[PDB]
Amino acid sequence: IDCGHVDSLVRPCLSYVQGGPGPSGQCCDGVKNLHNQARSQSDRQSACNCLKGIARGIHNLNEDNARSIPPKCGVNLPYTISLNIDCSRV
Ligand SMILES: CCCCCCCCCCCCCC(=O)OC[C@@H](O)COP(=O)(O)OCC[N+](C)(C)C
Ligand SMILES: CCCCCCCCCCCCCC(=O)OC[C@@H](O)COP(=O)(O)OCC[N+](C)(C)C
Repeated sequence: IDCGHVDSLVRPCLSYVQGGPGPSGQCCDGVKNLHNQARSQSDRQSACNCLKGIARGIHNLNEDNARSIPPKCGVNLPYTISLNIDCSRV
């Protein structure tokens, strides 16, 4: 999957991952859309690598807030996410 596209889907989550109120509906929709598009193993792994690279470039990233996005947005994942998630097993 294209990192530019991934970036566009989650861009609305920025304010929240930086400590602001949220997650907004636009953030959740982007995440749901990404979840709906990254289906094959390659795409999940690709999307994972992308998000980890994007997250590492955010100043004052709040990992606690970023981690709670899936559960707060209603997207159930069989695991917890973090900056050190192994993308080869997602
Ligand atoms: C399905 C699982 C979902 C996982 C949740 C993902 C959480 C992370 C989402 C973050 C999205 C926001 C990223 C972004 O779009 O960047 C916004 C930028 O303004 C951040 O700054 P940079 O890209 O580093 O730009 C450089 C800024 N400078 C020039 C001031 C240093
Ligand atoms: C929090 C700090 C920021 C770092 C950002 C890293 C987060 C990376 C998140 C990657 C998410 C991968 C994309 C995705 O949406 O996939 C979700 C799946 O892994 C979960 O769906 P399931 O079908 O339950 O997957 C289980 C495997 N199956 C398909 C064989 C059943």
